[PDB]
Amino acid sequence: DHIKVIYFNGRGRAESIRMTLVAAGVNYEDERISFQDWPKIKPTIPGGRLPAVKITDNHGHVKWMVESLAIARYMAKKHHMMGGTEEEYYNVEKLIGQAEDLEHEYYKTLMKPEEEKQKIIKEILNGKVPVLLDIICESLKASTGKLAVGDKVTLADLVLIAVIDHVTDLDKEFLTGKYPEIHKHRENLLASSPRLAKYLSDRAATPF
Amino acid sequence: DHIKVIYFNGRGRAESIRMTLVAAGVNYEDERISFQDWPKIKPTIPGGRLPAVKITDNHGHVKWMVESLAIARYMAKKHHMMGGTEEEYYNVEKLIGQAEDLEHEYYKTLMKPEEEKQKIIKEILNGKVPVLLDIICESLKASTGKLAVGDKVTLADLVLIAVIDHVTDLDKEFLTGKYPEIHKHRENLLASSPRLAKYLSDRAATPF
Ligand SMILES: CCCCCCSC[C@H](NC(=O)CC[C@H]([NH3+])C(=O)O)C(=O)NCC(=O)O
Ligand SMILES: CCCCCCSC[C@H](NC(=O)CC[C@H]([NH3+])C(=O)O)C(=O)NCC(=O)O
Repeated sequence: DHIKVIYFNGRGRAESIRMTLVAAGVNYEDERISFQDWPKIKPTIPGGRLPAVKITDNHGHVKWMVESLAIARYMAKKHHMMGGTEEEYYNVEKLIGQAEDLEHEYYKTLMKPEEEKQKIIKEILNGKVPVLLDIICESLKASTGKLAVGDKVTLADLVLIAVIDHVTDLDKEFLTGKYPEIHKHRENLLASSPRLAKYLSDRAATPF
Repeated sequence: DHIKVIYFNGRGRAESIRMTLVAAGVNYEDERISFQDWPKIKPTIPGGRLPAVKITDNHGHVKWMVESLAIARYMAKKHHMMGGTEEEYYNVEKLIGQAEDLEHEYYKTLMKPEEEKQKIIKEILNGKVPVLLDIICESLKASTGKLAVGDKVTLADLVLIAVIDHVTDLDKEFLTGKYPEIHKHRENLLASSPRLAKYLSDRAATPF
């Protein structure tokens, strides 16, 4: 199958999908649409938003997929990255929920002029961000393995590292000297997944 | 097992859990904490946030669960409300993702000075809200059955109707004469689920 992931030139909502396929060892075309080209591409995209995933089989079937974490969950499930048990499934989802909460704190700072971007950054870093990071640390501590849930890679591992990257975007040193579970998680995840480690080495700094 | 759902006196994040259990025919204790009582209750809750679900079996085991849609997804999966195939699973998740987007637009109106609140409402109802409602309508249109995904109730059905209630909280007539798929969905859902229809009739009015 040809898998084409369509997004803007950034991590954003597409990163969960990219990382899932990378971790699973699945090849895909990573298509990045410039903001200038978006107006003409927009009508060709079912639903008119990105991420969109276009899957073509070798018998001409074209499957369109939207909603990033729905796609990632689908792909993760196909490749046994959503839990081995109902209990592991819950814990995978618990961490995705906690990480998405954090992602939505980070979203408040976006599309805002420098001025109030900084006021909002200070607000969330003094409030909900540390609250959510501790909660994430508690989830990680409760794992029976090296990773988020057990010893094998799940979607929770991937969702977590992408949102931490957004947190460090707001403040490079926010986790420095703190949240030992989150640091230890990223190192165990990179150790367990040479594919992901190489992927992360090869991208390709983006502002979002 | 005894299931106690702990939340504030409101729909909010607990409603997905309540509806899941109600739809599945699972009995639970619905515990509502006053805002005044919260400071003494808070330290007794693992992670110090609501909703939290405390489960006690007949052999003294206490299982604590946090993160509402992780909990809902867990219960939904136990009771075959997350799709019967990988494709249905994707579609369930696609609708949850779209409905949660809408919910987060609604969240921007909260904890805001009373007008303030009104300018945000006007921003989102002229912006992202109709965008997402249409996207949700396209998802509903693509179902093979009378409900969100097929013919039997899934978590997507329940997540959708809760978020629509938040939209009508902002503006009661926003879907009047519009979004035929959403109205038809609620109608088919209550017909398919007398338990849920009963539950929504007996539910006391709540501001959030
Ligand atoms: C770090 C940045 C992340 C902010 C989220 C925006 S992704 C860009 C946007 N798409 C969405 O908001 C889709 C959100 C959806 N919940 C998903 O994850 O797929 C879009 O196509 N917008 C262009 C358009 O609407 O025309
Ligand atoms: C309709 C708006 C309500 C939706 C968000 C508020 S739920 C109340 C809040 N908890 C959360 O934000 C949990 C969010 C988490 N993502 C979940 O879904 O469980 C809390 O316990 N806060 C009390 C505290 O932190 O002390």
